[PDB]
Amino acid sequence: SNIFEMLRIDEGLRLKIYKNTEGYYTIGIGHLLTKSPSLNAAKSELDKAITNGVITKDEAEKLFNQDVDAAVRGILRNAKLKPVYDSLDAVRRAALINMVFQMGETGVAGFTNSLRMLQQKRWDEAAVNLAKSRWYNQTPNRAKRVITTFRTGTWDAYGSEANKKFRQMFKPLAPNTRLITDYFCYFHREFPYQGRIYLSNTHLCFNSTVLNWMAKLQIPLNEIKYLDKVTTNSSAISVETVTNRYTFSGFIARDEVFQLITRVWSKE
Repeated sequence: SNIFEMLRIDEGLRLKIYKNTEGYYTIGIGHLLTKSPSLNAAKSELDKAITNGVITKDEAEKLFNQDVDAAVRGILRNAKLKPVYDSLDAVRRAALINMVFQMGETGVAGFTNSLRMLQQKRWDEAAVNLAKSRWYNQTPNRAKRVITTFRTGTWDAYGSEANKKFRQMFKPLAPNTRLITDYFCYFHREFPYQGRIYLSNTHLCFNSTVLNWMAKLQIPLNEIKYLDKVTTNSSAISVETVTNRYTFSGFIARDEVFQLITRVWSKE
């Protein structure tokens, strides 16, 4: 979850010129065209920005990539925002970029106490403070989502309901942990425990669905040394850590699970 995915969710792709949460005409993934009331300005500035008429996904996320970078440049050249932005982890940096993208560097720079609270890691206090704003009142659901990001340090407010359950099932994992996919399999302990293996950008996790036999396993991907397709069992992958060897079988599509795990694992 780059800042890009986070912003397409909050802005929505729109190949034709619409209106934002105000009468200000807008295009693409949140590109403010003008604050004038009537569409003269509108596609004056569109062709000035791009091709005529309205826009294709090529150019929509071409304005978008310009504007993300312009939000980040505004932060780094602003004496209030940079030290906050420097102090923050990658996740809450995306939340700050999100705010600056929506409001401009000047609007965000106005939050002098909240920015200070963020800088000293006082997340809860920053959150109640940010929720007293006109910004919260004008777009409460987007605000609730970025504030939750500031509050938690995670991407959960932008995740699927399956990501939410995954996160509740194995806590707390890493701040930037996102669920990728999950598969039925058996974990081989003193017997084969039916359950589910969860692949995330940071962790390989397993939960037992054998009634009366609960068992969980969390394996950070950066503790995995070897990742082998078991020679004598076509449905089975074995995972070797710093400290242990774990075998899972019963995969519907084993070689597909194995390539994906290998790819996600190479990253981390």
